Amino acid sequence: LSLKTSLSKVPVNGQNDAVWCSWSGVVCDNVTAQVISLDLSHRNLSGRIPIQIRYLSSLLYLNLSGNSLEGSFPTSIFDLTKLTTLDISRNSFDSSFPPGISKLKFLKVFNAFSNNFEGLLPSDVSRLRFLEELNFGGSYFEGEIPAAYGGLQRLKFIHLAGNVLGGKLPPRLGLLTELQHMEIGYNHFNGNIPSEFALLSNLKYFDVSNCSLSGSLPQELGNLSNLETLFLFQNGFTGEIPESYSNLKSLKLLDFSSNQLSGSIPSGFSTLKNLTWLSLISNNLSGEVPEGIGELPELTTLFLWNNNFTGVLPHKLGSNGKLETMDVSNNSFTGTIPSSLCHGNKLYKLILFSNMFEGELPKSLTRCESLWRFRSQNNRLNGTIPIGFGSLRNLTFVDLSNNRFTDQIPADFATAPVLQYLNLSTNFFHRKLPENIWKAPNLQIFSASFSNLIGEIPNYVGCKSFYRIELQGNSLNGTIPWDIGHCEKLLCLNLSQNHLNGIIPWEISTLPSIADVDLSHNLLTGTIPSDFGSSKTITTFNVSYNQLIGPIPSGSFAHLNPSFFSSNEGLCGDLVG
Amino acid sequence: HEVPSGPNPISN
Ligand SMILES: *[C@@H]1O[C@H](CO)[C@@H](O)[C@H](O)[C@H]1NC(C)=O
Ligand SMILES: *[C@@H]1O[C@H](CO)[C@@H](O)[C@H](O)[C@H]1NC(C)=O
Ligand SMILES: *[C@@H]1O[C@H](CO)[C@@H](O)[C@H](O)[C@H]1NC(C)=O
Ligand SMILES: *[C@@H]1O[C@H](CO)[C@@H](O)[C@H](O)[C@H]1NC(C)=O
Ligand SMILES: *[C@@H]1O[C@H](CO)[C@@H](O)[C@H](O)[C@H]1NC(C)=O
Repeated sequence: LSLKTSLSKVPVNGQNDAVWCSWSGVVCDNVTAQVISLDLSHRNLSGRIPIQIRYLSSLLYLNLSGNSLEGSFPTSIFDLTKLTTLDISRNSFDSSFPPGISKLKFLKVFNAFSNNFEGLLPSDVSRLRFLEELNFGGSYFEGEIPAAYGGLQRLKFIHLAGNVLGGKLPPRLGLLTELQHMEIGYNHFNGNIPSEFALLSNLKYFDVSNCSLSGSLPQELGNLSNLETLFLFQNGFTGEIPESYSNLKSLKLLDFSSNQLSGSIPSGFSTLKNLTWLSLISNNLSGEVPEGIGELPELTTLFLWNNNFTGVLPHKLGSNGKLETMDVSNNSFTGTIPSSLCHGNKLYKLILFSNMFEGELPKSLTRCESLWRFRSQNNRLNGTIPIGFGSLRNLTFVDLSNNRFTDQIPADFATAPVLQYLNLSTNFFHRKLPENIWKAPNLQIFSASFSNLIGEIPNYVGCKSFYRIELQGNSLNGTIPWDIGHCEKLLCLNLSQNHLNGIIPWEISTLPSIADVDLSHNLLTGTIPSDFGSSKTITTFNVSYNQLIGPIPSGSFAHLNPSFFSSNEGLCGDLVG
Repeated sequence: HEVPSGPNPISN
């Protein structure tokens, strides 16, 4: 009976980003005991509720959410004694919440999420004995949680996240016999989680994260079966994870990231066969990862980074055919990389950097069809980077730097279809760059520096998307290829600390955007082509420790660092000609 | 005002 359904001649036009009361208020003076539902949601309306709404005495449903209503809460609505659900969320109501919701004795749903309320949560609501959902999140509520909200038997959903509440969590809330969902994080609560919460036997969803909580995690919450979602990240919990938590047989998502937890992942975690998401980022955890975590039938997300785990990664990880992202960077893992990680071709993000992994990159990883981001630098991986990565259709970011890769560089990298970043620096190759490395379609950043490269630099054929090229600190001999003006997107080039002879490629001056150039510590000879002084874009041109001769250019070279030279003579701006 | 929900979005 909303949007002027029954007239209850007169208006049917409830639209037009106009304001209520007076566009409204006629709706009410159609006095009528015929109106049981009124839905004024998402009409772009702005203001106050008129006193006269008290005359819609038969209302059961009232939803005014998603407008711009303002002012303090209108206590006239408390005269709608038959109201059963009231949705006020996503408005601009402010001030302390006024008393009197008690008279809505049959109220079953109250949603006020996202408002401007301040002051204390209304202790008055503890008297709505039929209520089932309460949502006061998203405002500026202050103070403690009223311990009397624990008398809200019948209540199954409570949301108070995103205010500025604090104090200790009221132990009495643990008597909400029928509570299925509790979301109360993003506040300033202190102290620990009351162990009485272990009586919320129906609880499926438990947040309270990004608060100020502390203590050991209460062992008693192993009692919460039925629970599927447990978020307690961004707090101050210390101590170890209770081994009692292996009894949360329904748990699908676990997130303890950003606390101070110590000790090991409890090996009972290997029994949580419904786990989808295991996240323990940024803690003080240690020891080994229980092998059975590699056997979890539904695990999709495995975040263990920024701890100090020892030992090997579980051999069978990925064999469930479901892994999507794994990140264990910044630990002390050892051993080889399991072959099964991408079984199922669902793995798209594989992050392993800053460990001590050993052995050859498993060749199964070259047939991981879904792989997209691969970061494995700062390890001890040896052998030949296998061939096959350039045949993955979505691999765009690869970092294998600071490892121990030897022999050659896979030639299929140059034919990877969407690869955008490839590093490979620091590695001990002792062979040439792949002949068609510059061919590559998309590839903006390539950085094989200090990787014991040898031989000449291939001709810059194509060079479509490169904007940063790092090859410094190898033994590249020969001449810098003279067709470098094909690299029209180039911004930074470093070929310093090599064995390059010959002249500076004048085609460097076909420079739409070149900014940083470092050719120092080589054996170059010849002038700096005076045309370089016309570049309105070069800010660094380090060419020191070479065998160059002649004047330095002027123009946009006249205000460069003299240190950038150390060879012989140069335009008045140093040692006159 | 809006309030974040879900797991921790932090990533590498
Ligand atoms: C209020 O309206 C929105 C859509 O405009 C709807 O999603 C929401 O569930 C409504 N509230 C209630 C309590 O039904
Ligand atoms: C992880 O590395 C960061 C720097 O990347 C460091 O601040 C932190 O202490 C490290 N933590 C562990 C547990 O490895
Ligand atoms: C991590 O544990 C081992 C010692 O067993 C070692 O790699 C290192 O000393 C530890 N790191 C830190 C930051 O305590
Ligand atoms: C490539 O890797 C090296 C060492 O691993 C690192 O220091 C460098 O900054 C990286 N280069 C780019 C362009 O990211
Ligand atoms: C340097 O280049 C020349 C080109 O003829 C090659 O013969 C020589 O072996 C190169 N130096 C190496 C590969 O160490």
